[PDB]
Amino acid sequence: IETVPVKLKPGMDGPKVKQWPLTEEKIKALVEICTEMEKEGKISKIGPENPYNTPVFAIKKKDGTKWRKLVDFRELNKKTQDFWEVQLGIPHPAGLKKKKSVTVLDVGDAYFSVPLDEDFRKYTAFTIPSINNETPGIRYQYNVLPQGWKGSPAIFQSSMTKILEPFRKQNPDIVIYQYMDDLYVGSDLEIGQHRTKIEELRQHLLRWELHPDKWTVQPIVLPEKDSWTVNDIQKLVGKLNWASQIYPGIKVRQLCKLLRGTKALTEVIPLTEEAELELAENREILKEPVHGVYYDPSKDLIAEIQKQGQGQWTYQIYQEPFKNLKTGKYARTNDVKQLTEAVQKITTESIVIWGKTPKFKLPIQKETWETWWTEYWQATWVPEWEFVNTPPLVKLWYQLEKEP
Amino acid sequence: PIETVPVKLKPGMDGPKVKQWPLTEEKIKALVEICTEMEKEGKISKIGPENPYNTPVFRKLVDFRELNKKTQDFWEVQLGIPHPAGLKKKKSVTVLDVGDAYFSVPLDEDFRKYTAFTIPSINNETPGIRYQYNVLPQGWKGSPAIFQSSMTKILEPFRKQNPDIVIYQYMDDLYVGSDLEIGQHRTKIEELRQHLLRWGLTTPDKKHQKEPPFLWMGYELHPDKWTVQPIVLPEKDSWTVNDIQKLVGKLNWASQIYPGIKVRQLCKLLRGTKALTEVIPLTEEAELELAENREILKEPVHGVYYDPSKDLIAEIQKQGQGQWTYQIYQEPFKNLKTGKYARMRGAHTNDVKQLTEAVQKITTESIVIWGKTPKFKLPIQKETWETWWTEYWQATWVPEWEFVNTPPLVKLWYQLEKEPIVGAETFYVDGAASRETKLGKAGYVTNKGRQKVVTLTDTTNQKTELQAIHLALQDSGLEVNIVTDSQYALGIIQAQPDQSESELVNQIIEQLIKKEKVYLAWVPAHKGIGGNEQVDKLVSAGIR
DNA sequence: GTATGCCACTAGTTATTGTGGCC
RNA sequence: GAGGCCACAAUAACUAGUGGCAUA
Ligand SMILES: O=C1Nc2ccc(Cl)cc2[C@@](C#CC2CC2)(C(F)(F)F)O1
Ligand SMILES: [Ca+2]
Ligand SMILES: [Ca+2]
Repeated sequence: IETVPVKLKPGMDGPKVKQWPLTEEKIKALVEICTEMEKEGKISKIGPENPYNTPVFAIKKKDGTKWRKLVDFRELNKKTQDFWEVQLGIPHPAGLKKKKSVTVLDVGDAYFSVPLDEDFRKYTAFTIPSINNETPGIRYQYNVLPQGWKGSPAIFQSSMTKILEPFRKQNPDIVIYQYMDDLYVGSDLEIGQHRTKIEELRQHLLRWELHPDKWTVQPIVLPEKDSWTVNDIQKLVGKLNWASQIYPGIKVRQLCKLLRGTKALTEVIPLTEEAELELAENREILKEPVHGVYYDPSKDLIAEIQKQGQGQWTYQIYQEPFKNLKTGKYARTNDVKQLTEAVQKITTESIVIWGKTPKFKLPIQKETWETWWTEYWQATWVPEWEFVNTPPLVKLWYQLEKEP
Repeated sequence: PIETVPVKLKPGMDGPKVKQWPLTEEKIKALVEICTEMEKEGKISKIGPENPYNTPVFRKLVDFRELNKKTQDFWEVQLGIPHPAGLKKKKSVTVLDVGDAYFSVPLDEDFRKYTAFTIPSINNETPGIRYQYNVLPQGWKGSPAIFQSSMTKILEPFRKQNPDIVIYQYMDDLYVGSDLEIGQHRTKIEELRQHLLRWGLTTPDKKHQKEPPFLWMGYELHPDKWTVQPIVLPEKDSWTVNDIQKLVGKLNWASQIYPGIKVRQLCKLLRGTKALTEVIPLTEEAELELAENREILKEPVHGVYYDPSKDLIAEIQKQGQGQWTYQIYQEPFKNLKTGKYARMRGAHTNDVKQLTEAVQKITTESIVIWGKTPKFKLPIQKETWETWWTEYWQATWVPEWEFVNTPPLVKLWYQLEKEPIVGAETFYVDGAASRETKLGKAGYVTNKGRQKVVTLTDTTNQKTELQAIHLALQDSGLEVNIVTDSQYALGIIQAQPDQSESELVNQIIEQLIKKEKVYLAWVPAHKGIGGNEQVDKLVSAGIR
């Protein structure tokens, strides 16, 4: 078996990411996993002359609490991006988002057979740390294509089409998409004979349930009141005035006109005819599909999340602020747990629709997220994330989305 | 045979070519004496014209900062060091200092030529004696990482046959610990010495081995306990900036085992630019703090090691003005370690929030030192915590803690209304400032026809919006509706601050506890919203 | 009038000084 | 050849993003 030469962009250095400290139960699990991977030739111990490093974690994965190892190849993936997108880019099927049911399968073990270019192995270095820095740190590097590196499916992609090409002739109205270590299978067939059709594929490759059209953007709905008070108008005006950055046709001019002079907040205010009309067009703008937003493939996707309270979270996927390609609500345990499942939901939905993962903006302190995110992580990829405040009007606006 | 480790220079760089300055005769006679012996033991070799490099002769024989800058990086070892509270109790402990550490590891052959150096001639009429290293040089960037790596391979077979014996490598030292009775421990120590000797590594014999306690990294390590080396914090009638820096260093060093240390008041005295000689007058609340610190440090303390079969308990206490201390223990009154947590300072933060960050810091430290998170005991009721975190935009998570009734508790001094108060007077507040003159005004107008404006000097837009809320509270009754366009001013009030550095916000918190019902609302500025418009015209008169 | 500062939240970076070590 | 190296801390500097405001 012959290796594809790989290379960093010619001004780049290798990953030198510091290892976040691990619990004893996960250091032990990693030591066990890595001696078995080394015993099978997949990784090799390295000396101190290798200066690179990439973080490593342990997650409970495959619905069973047998530990899995997750290497965080985010920095390496950025440093090899022209390799795995421009040169050997997997194409994304626009039809996949339209199948009535899509299941996801782990194709992770397939990389283990394929070797990895000699001159690239040093950049896959990682370090099992030790409690209280009491022992120096166990260093390895990959000899075979690593799960979690984006160049892995890029290299294995030519071999992957030959495993599935016989399947494609059989079921020509089934769509297969590969994103990193995952296979997304698209079918319009009934849910009962979907599982039989997705097993036979699973059985087929060993010899070597998403509903995307259920996803749908809900519209904003405004208060409906028999009586309006000064306070109700002021709250509504502040929201609609902010929301005009999203819907430029929204107007508050006839609502502000009702607030003449220095009124007590509880005073009742009869909506004049001009007010009733402005409110009624405002509603229709919000009930209509938002318009003027279109996906730009040269831009990063961004996912923002607001803690709504009582186990409820709102989220938006966009590229330019206020131009939402998608919005939605994730419902039900603790904040970190819920936030981890929201991030995973939004990322696979993002993989299905565009073939890319969004960069997340999370409403949590970094150090708390860095302590607990592997506690519930089940995915083989790790999105990019950063940590943000949530302005009050944002939370107040997306709290108005209609529920299923 | 210890195998060499391949070492390269940084991409694009050649080796050092620095000039050797002339030296005194009494210095050159000593150098040729040191160097001829190092040649006889094979650590260096005479070189000649074939070598174009040089590094000036100098602890260290040779000064390698140029070579070190051109040497490749290493993913380097002893990033952190153990903290003593993470070690386990032992019956017997030994420390072996490896004598000929670097002299016993051969340097990668093709790298040797870059370590060249010259002993110069006396009158410089002659050229000098030129040498290069065959072994790891003292002071070369790679020697620690390469020695450590070699020592780890040498210790693998011995570690494997002796699972019960813990060996920690630290620079040239081996710290060897066991639960064996002293005699059988000494049998193991000497087996370890023989193992090391096969590779040429020499260590002190039993007669020459130090006895506990061991001085290590400023700690004093016993088999069953640890302490810091004793702190001495001086007594001066005039304190200089450099002196105050020295005190905060000693105090922050002491705070890992001495509980309740506090530095926030001596830290304020180091703010601003000031020469290191400037005699700084101690503020008396700093003098008070320096006093209680001298009290803490007069008692003796020690920490205990970690029993991995008990839970760790962490307990936090509020110390006032954004300061917090904590204690980690597994058996009551037997601390593994203590520490402190201090807020940003300039900012005013809610006490539930400050407490949650203390927990966050302690949780991270605890995973580093023991590989598991503790059980917390916190001076906060489980429903005080619940009402605050369910009403806050940010997520957090403390897996397990419980209320412990040690005052000062943390509590929410006031509770704002969710709905406007019927029959209470509605105030519209506003402020205005000019940046050039730093002059401003703050005021309100009221649905019942009342209004006020006050003029402020040396102020900001942000201060005047708070002053305006200050006035509406000052001049209303126990129930009031207040309307502002400052999401800043409003956010300070909703995120109920602890007592802070600003007297304005402290007055406001005081005013708000005394109230009976308070509803606060935000409206956007410059929209023709009544009330807000009227008060804006008032307050902006002398200012725009 | 877009351009700024003002500070609350979020995230940092390079320098000095100090404590405790090391070379 | 004017000391570097590690952890922690303090200080200063450069801060940047989000938000509402405040003057032009
Ligand atoms: O785990 C333990 N327990 C322990 C107790 C007392 C002593 Cl004095 C020493 C130790 C030890 C160590 C060490 C380095 C911190 C110097 C030893 F390696 F065992 F020596 O580590
Ligand atoms: Ca204002
Ligand atoms: Ca105003």
